[PDB]
This record gives sequence, structure tokens and C-alpha cells, in this order.
Amino acid sequence: MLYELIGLVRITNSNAPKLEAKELSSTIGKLIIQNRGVVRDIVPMGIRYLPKIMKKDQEKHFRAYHFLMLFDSSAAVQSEILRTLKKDPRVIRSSIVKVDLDKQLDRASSLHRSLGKKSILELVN
Amino acid sequence: KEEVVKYILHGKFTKNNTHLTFSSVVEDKNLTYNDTMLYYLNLPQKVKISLSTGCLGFRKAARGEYEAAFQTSGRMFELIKEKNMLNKDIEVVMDDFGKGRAAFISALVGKEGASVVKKVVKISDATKLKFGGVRSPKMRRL
Amino acid sequence: TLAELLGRSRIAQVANNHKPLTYTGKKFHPTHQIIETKPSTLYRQEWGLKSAIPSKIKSRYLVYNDLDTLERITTFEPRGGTQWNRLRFQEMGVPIVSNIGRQNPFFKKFNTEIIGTGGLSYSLPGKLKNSPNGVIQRTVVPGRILNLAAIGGFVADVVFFQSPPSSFNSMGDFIRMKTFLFEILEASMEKNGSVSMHARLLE
Amino acid sequence: EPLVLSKGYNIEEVDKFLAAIESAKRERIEKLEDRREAILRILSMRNSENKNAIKMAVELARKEFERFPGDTGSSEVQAACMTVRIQNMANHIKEHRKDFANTRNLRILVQQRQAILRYLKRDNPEKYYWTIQKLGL
Amino acid sequence: DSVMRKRKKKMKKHKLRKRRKREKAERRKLSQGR
Amino acid sequence: KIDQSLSKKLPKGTIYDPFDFSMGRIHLDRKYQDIMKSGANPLEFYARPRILSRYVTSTGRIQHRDITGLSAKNQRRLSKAIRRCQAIGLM
Amino acid sequence: AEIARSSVENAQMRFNSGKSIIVNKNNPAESFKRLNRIMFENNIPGDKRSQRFYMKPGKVAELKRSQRHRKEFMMGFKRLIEIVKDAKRKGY
Amino acid sequence: PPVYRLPPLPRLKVKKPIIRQEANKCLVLMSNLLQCWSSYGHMSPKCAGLVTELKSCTSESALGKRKSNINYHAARLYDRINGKPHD
RNA sequence: AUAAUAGUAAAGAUGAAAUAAUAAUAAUAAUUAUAAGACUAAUAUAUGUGAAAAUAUUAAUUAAAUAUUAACUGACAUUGAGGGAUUAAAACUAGAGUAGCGAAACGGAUUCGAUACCCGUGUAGUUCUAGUAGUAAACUAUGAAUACAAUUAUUUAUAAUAUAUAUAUAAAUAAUAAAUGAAAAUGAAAGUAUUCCACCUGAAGAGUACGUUAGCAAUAAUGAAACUCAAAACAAUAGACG
Ligand SMILES: [Mg+2]
Ligand SMILES: [Mg+2]
Ligand SMILES: [Mg+2]
Ligand SMILES: [Mg+2]
Ligand SMILES: [Mg+2]
Ligand SMILES: [Mg+2]
Ligand SMILES: [Mg+2]
Ligand SMILES: [Mg+2]
Ligand SMILES: [Mg+2]
Ligand SMILES: [Mg+2]
Ligand SMILES: [Mg+2]
Ligand SMILES: [Mg+2]
Ligand SMILES: [Mg+2]
Ligand SMILES: [Mg+2]
Ligand SMILES: [Mg+2]
Ligand SMILES: [Mg+2]
Ligand SMILES: [Mg+2]
Ligand SMILES: [Mg+2]
Ligand SMILES: [Mg+2]
Repeated sequence: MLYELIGLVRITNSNAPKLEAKELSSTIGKLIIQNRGVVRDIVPMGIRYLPKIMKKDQEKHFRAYHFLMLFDSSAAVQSEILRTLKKDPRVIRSSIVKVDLDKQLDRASSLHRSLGKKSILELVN
Repeated sequence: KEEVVKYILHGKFTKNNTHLTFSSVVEDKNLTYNDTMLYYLNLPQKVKISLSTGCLGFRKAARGEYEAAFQTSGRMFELIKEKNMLNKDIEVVMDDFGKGRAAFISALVGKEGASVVKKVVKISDATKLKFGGVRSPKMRRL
Repeated sequence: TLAELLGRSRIAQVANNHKPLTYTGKKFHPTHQIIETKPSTLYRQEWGLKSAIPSKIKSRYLVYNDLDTLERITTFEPRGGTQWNRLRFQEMGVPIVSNIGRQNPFFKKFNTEIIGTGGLSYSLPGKLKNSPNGVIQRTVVPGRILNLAAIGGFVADVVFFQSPPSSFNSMGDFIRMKTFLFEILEASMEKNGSVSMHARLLE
Repeated sequence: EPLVLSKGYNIEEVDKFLAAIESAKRERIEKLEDRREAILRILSMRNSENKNAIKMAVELARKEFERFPGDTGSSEVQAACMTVRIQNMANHIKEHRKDFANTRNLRILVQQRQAILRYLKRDNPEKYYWTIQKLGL
Repeated sequence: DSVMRKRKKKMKKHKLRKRRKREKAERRKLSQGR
Repeated sequence: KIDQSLSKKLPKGTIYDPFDFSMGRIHLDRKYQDIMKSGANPLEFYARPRILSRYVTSTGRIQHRDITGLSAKNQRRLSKAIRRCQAIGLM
Repeated sequence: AEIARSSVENAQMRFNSGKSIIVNKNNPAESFKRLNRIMFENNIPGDKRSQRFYMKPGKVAELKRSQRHRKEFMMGFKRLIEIVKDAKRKGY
Repeated sequence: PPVYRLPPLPRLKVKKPIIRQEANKCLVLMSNLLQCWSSYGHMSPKCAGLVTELKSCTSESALGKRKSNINYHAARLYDRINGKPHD
């Protein structure tokens, strides 16, 4: 089951912002692969400012680093990945959402589909 | 240090009464980058002159009228002029669409708020609404 | 059969369209078939359509979309300005040639694009036009400056030696009132069917 | 079972197909193995939905019951197809007590099954009895 | 039923409810032990 | 000198008419006056606030189908996508 | 600190809501009018007015339906009168 | 676009024929004078001509100068313009 | 709601006023900072979806769902007494929860009076978890199914057309023809027909009493008679009245 992810990570360090994001991406990707899963794409997005001053437990955030991870897994695995994301202090907002494979097998991320490229083959070419 | 960046003119205009409030945005010139940026975003304010249209001797019902509201606005403007909080720029905000709101804006436009207008950088409404929330009172029969 | 006669007949001949009669966008060529009457037929309100047309219309020409609608009125507009633009263009006598090096389309599955000109000019470029005074080298045409110049039912790009201040700056945005003479250099026609004329202001 | 695939695939066939592709590429290792593993993970039952598993079970039931390869509406095969869904629906209900719409749906489904077995009994009694015995009824 | 006709029924229902309220202690006495 | 509202600027390649110079033409013009309409489900754009913000009022409200001028289904998809967006941080 | 200084109130502009406008010193009244228009478009005063009391959910649904109907009638009327005007213009 | 067909109505007619006439000159002058007297104290000679103009306007009567027939075309053409089905 | 900041005399309420956990113990308004519940702005049309109750912040899981083709089954169908399951709001029994609202109660107004309408405190209740109960203007006041009948306009989906055209289908929604109807009006049903179930036979008395069953209970279902009238009811008409 192809699940897209959107995590808005924390950026504490000013000079080197992407490090925490990169670590998060590594860890969640590691979890996925240990657990019968297959990460397809890890689309980065920019250091984008949040719409409002969004706050985690005993913290506050105005800017964050955004990224999509487009992975396959079981439902239980995914649910648990989501839970771990919710638990951790270095992400502000997390959101897993299903990508339906009833018609196709190759499906790109939501952003790529919006641009034009339906399958990841198109992106490759 | 205590540097006044700008003033904010707040006006809460309810059904029955107006509340005009002047306040200085006090920035200190003097830690993590994110924390500093957050501080810069939401600078502390200090109240300078509070005012409500009963302060101008309008008792009970007459304080829910713009005539009282207009007078209060004029008094506020006079206080601003005299007490000397006109050196930096001003930011107007409003609430709750009363009669007094209409009076306040008219006062600002006219000669009563002549000295203030030139420092007023931005008008910016901030009325509160609810996306569901607490249930309101039952609609009075009358 | 009747069906064959209907197919032949003059209402079937008018090719149908539901384009707006009021089109406030850019008009590069005619939208609708212009339809004239004779004066006699106008006098008894007959245009060769489904119904009689209102006696308020005194113009002989019109344009239409529907013979009859749900509103119980034919959708028409009493105007045939496009014929006059064509006639003006003919009078001006500036032959349209493709500025791109290509053969003239009139000589030698379906292509809906405009075959050369749309048929505003079937004139050929090689002719001169003599008169009592002599052979006309420069085509003299009166037009109006807008700010571009309106020259005989066409807007045209304009050029000059020096920009005249006395005529222009005296009435800055009432230049449309005063008619100025023009020397039309050439007329090119683009893919969209717009006639791109080029004139020169004479004084 | 451990190497069962979703989407109407078969693991033996998939491997053969991959080998054929490799041969074609050669004509025209670790990485290839990793890609194959990724493909298997994608097409595995345990990563896929329950719906695919149910569909597979229904297909299996049809294969078992079909009195010839073409027939799919055989009263017995219909009953068998109903049963798999009923089992799954029953399991769902056991998880979710107050889901009353889906209990109703289950109920309808077993009523339909009963009706078709009743029909089978009238038409062809021995066959009906055999079907019942198979289904555990 | 029009509204006017309904109003008689409503009134009857109200009267019945009142009677039940009145005869609560009496009803209780009657019910228990017999 | 004169304002822009009371003078119709005829484009370069266009045809005109005597009527076209008039006040009445200008009035007529005044009277008579996208990626989601193009034919792609708006629920691809839930990680694209920039594009979804076009279908939203200055405050943040979603615009009505009378305003936005969409197919009913396509409008509802757009609305869904917007709501998803604001559930996430982005938008 | 240096980084914060460099970010010269960049977020402050985009963070604020649409209920905000920069005043032209030549015409404050114009600015106020524009703000009022914006508020009207967003239906904020009308929303505020609605929120003063509670109305039973079926009753508010009925009201909403009635409003919708009224809207649709008005644009049907507009359509009709535009046709009438066209007919008048032409001669019908 | 979304067309909106009305039901069968008794009579197509503008509900209120607001004429939308221009505001009175005398009233405008009076408002201007009032605005001037807001500024510049009570009665300074900046508004010396304005007062005179107001007086001239309001000499014979307090106001200077003292209907839209759209019903006729709608009323006439309603039965035509209907998409009302046949009898 | 609590706390801090600075700041000054009223604030809050109403038709106008007061009473109150309002305020010279320093409030209200403002700006911050914590917590708590409960609700879900726009989109929205309840369009649609659901058997009906219902059902619009987001996501995931499991379940069910549309159309057209291909193949298969071979009348397996319809309706459905009894029966079964679900069934708004209020109510009740436990155990949490309790911001706002708010029966009752108390207080202030209003009034000749005011056990009210308005205002203030505000308990049950409203919220969740597990149940009980099985009623509502539970309404489209219209039981379900099938075959059929004259038009138009709207959308929605399907197919072909040479992706954007004008076409063929369905589906819904809105105007009607015919037909039906006490009329209002119904309009693919309140038409033409066929099938099956439920129910009605003057008004009062009465969905009352007695009885029985079920429920923790409130109650729910079942459901008479005497006595008394020539009444009682609906659609529409023209007035008078507001
Ligand atoms: Mg209260
Ligand atoms: Mg059955
Ligand atoms: Mg009845
Ligand atoms: Mg039903
Ligand atoms: Mg909503
Ligand atoms: Mg049945
Ligand atoms: Mg409800
Ligand atoms: Mg309850
Ligand atoms: Mg309780
Ligand atoms: Mg009370
Ligand atoms: Mg129950
Ligand atoms: Mg009852
Ligand atoms: Mg009942
Ligand atoms: Mg209901
Ligand atoms: Mg008839
Ligand atoms: Mg009959
Ligand atoms: Mg009707
Ligand atoms: Mg008995
Ligand atoms: Mg009972």
C-alpha cells in the first residue's frame, strides 16, 4: 500500500537547517525498510514559513523544513510510523495519506502529479 | 533599553459601549536565533491611555451611541496630541461593528483626528469569530 | 425530395454558429454571415427567415444566430459593418502579401486555419494605379490617431520622421477628433487572421 | 501463506518474467536482487489491503466449486462466493460491535445465501447437500 | 388534523398528564403489595 | 488630458467600427467581462498552497461555485483539498 | 542575532491576515472604505451578528434554504429583465 | 454557465422602480459649508463664497429643483419571453 | 477561568432600568502566558450518501456502495401476518466529565397582578463510556413492487463523433399535456393497470378505564363499554378584520 507522507520538521540551528530533517528522513526510512516497506521517493521541499506561529509541547515554531516521503508498507506499519512521528519533538506537523493503487502500480507523489507526471517513469525520463 | 517602535490604536465597539485604547510597542535592543525572531515578531506592548465613552460623562444608555463614541474618539486624539505619543507611526485596529466604530472612523477622517492621521501607517481589523465553539444564548423572544 | 430542396435552400446555405453577437474581445475578422434584404422586402418586414423581423429595424443588413428561440424571438443584431471594412480596404488598394517567404495560397484531412487572407482581398500585388494626375506611388488615406491609428475600418501601426508637438500636445487625449492623412506602406496578415497594416503620418 | 502476492499475480510467474527481462536486456546482480525484493514487497499480500485477500479467497472458492471452467453463477459457486464475504463481514463485526449498517449488510448476505441454497435444494438436491457439507452447514 | 383540532387533543393529553401527576402517591399505594 | 475609463483603446491588429468610438461601446465593454478548470483533480494540490490560495478569499474563506465557476464535483474536490491543506501546517 | 537582524520583518507581512491594509497618506477615508468593502466581501459583520444567539439547527437550515431560493429567484429575474431589455432594443 | 429559469409568475415587474436621480445641489453646498466650518474655526473667510452660493441656491425655496417606466416592456413581453410550456 | 504587564473610573446589561462570583481589595477594554471542556466559519446546495432515524474540520483502518461490457445461473422473483433488527429529542441506571448553554430554584425588572415574555446567579440536563427504553409534525402528513403514456428546459454520467464539437442514451431536478381529482393540486404519480401488506367506517367519551405483557422507572404496546348529541370535518368562494 503506497502511502504518501508530509512532515514539517523543526529547524533549531540557523546556519545548518536541513540536518534535523535529514536525520528524521533517515530514521523513518530505516523503520519502513526494517518493516517490509519500500520507500520510493524522498521529495524535499523548501525552508518554508508556517502560516501561523505553530506550537508543539512547550515550544513554538514560525519556520520549518518540509518534505514528502512516498513509501509502501502495511497498514499497521504506517499507523505506527504515524504514531512515532506524532511522538517525536523535532516535527511540527505530520500527515500520512493513501495513494490508491487499484488502477496503477507506478504512482508519483502528489506534487509530481499536480505538475504533470503521473508515474515516476515520467519523472525519470 | 526601551525603544518605542510604533503605537497601536485599538477600538472595541460593542452594542452598548466603546473602548478606545492607545499602546506603545516597546522593543528592547538587547540566545537562540529562533527565539530572537519570535520576540521580534511579537513585541511587548504598554498601555498609555485607556478610554471608554462613560469616562466622557455619558451615563448608562447614552454611552451606546456614536455621539458619545465620537466625543470619546476626539478626547483620545487630544490626549495623544498633548501627552506626546505622536513621534512614531500609529496602527489602527477595530472590533465588533458598533455604532461607535462608525463614529470613530469619522472622527479620524475629520479635523478632530487631524494630527494623528499623518502618523497612521495601517488600518487593520481584528474582529473575533468562532468556527463552532461555545453555544450562544437562546434567541430572546421579546 | 423536399429534403434535398431544404439542403440546397438559402437558410441551409448560411453556416450555423452560436458565437456571441456581442463580443467585447478582440475582433480580427467577421464572426457572422451578414444578411441583407431588398428595400421592398424590408418594407413588409421579410428577411427570408422563420419569422417577421420587428418594424423598428430600418437597416437593410443584419446578423443572426437562431431562427427561433425558446424566448419566441430570433437572436439577431441589425448591423453589417464588416462589409464596409472590406470595401474600405479595397478602396485603399494596399495588396496583402505574406511577409514570410511563401507561395500565394490561392494558386497551386481538412485544415480549419485561414487560407491566406480570409477573402477580404483577392487583389494581386504587382499592379500600379494610374490617374489624370499620374501613376500613384504613395497611397493617401485619411485616418485618426488614438494616442496606433484608426485608418478606414482598421487599426494600424504608425511611424514618422519627427513627432509633431503642435497637433498632439494641444489636445493630448482628444487626438481622435482631428483626422490626419496617412501613407500606407504595406499590409501583412498573421496566423490569427489579423491584418497588420503599417502607415506613415503626413503633414 | 508467506510468498503470496496481490493484484492477481503469482510468485513463480513473476520470477520467470524477471528472468526473461534480464535475458532480453543481456541480448540487447546485487542491485537486480534488491529491485526484485522491492517488487515482491510492493506486490505482497501482507503489505496490501484485506480486499485483495478476500478477492483471492473468492477466486479460490470459485475454482473449487465451478462445475465447469466457464460457469460462475452456479447456485453452489454463488453460495461459496457469499460464504467468504460473510466470514470476512463476520470478522469485521467482531472487531466493530456497534457498526449496525454492516451487521444489517451481513444479515442480508446470509439471507441471500439461505435463499440460494433453498433454490439449489429444489433444483438439484444431492448437489445442494454436497455444497452444504463442503461449507460446514 | 388541522391545528385547531389538534389543540383539543393536546389539551386532553395535558389533562391526562395532570391527573397522573396528582394520582402518583395514590397509584404507588395501590401498586405495592397487591 | 482625460482618464482611462472614458476612452476605448482599440488594439493593434483589430477591426473597429464607428460605434466602437462611442460611450455606449465602453459601457457595453464594462458590462460584459485555469489549472483546476483544465481537467485535473484538485486533490493533487493539497501540498501546493500557492495554487489553492487562488480559490480563497483574502481572509481565508473558500469561494462559492457561483464565484469560482467550477464543475460541482471539481469544486467539491478543490474544497476538500483546501480543508486537507489547513489541517496540515502548510496553508 | 545577525540572522534575525537580516530578516527585516519579512514574516510580519505574510503572517498577518487579509483584514489589514497600508494607508495612503493622501486619502485615509479611501483606505477605510476599502477595508469596509473587504469586510463585507468576507461577510464578517453578518457572521458576527449571526453568532450573537443560538438558532436550532433545523431552523437555521430552513433559513439558509430560503436565502438560497431568494438568491436564485433574483438572478432568474435579472436574466428575464435582460432579455426584456434586449427585446425592447430590437423592436419586439 | 449556470442558467436560472424562474417558475410561472403572476407578473414580471421591477419590485421598486428606484429612479436613481442625482443628489440636490443646495444640499451638497450645505454639506461642503459644514465640512469647511468643521475646520478653520466657526466662520472664517475661506468659506466666504460657499455661503453666498448656498444663499443664492436657497433663496426661493429650501431645495433648488423640484418615474421609471420599465413595467411596460416587462409586462408586455413576459408572456413571450417565458419558456412556459403549451396550453 | 487563573496569573502577569502597564494603564484609569467606571463597567456590564436593557425598550429603559436594576440585581449579581462586577469595580478604588484597581475592574472593564488592551497585550501576553497557562488550562479546561465542548463545538466545527467558508466550501453548502443535505447537492449527494444512507433502510429510516441520520450524515458537511483532517487523516488512516475495516465494511458496504455506481455504470457499461464479457461470461455464467436458469424464474432462484414480488409482497410480506406473525417475527426480527435499527430507531431523533427528552428521560432513566451506573462510572467519568462539566467550558459554554440551560428546565427547576432563588433574585432584579415589567405589570393593576406577572407563578411569564426581558436581565442576573445558575442545579438537573446537554459531553463521553457501558446500557435501558422504542416513541416524534419519526412528514413527501403520500406503504412496497412491476408494466405502461404526451412535451420542454436544466444539470449529471455513459457511449459514439472528427482532446471539443454537435449527436444518441439513461438518471435526477424544474415547468406542463393528457388523465385523475371535493377542489387545492398530482404529473411519470395523486394518471392507465396488475400484485402484496398495513389501516379507516359520525362526533364526543378515548388512545381514557379495566385487564395483560415489557421496562430500574418515566412509561410503551394492547384497548373497550356506558352516558350525550345531529352533529362533526375538508377544498374552495366573497367579505370583515390584523
Ligand atoms: Mg444565561
Ligand atoms: Mg432474496
Ligand atoms: Mg387524516
Ligand atoms: Mg423508504
Ligand atoms: Mg460548515
Ligand atoms: Mg420484504
Ligand atoms: Mg437533528
Ligand atoms: Mg439523553
Ligand atoms: Mg448521569
Ligand atoms: Mg434564566
Ligand atoms: Mg436497543
Ligand atoms: Mg407517547
Ligand atoms: Mg406514533
Ligand atoms: Mg426527522
Ligand atoms: Mg388538464
Ligand atoms: Mg382513479
Ligand atoms: Mg407541479
Ligand atoms: Mg377489560
Ligand atoms: Mg399506554
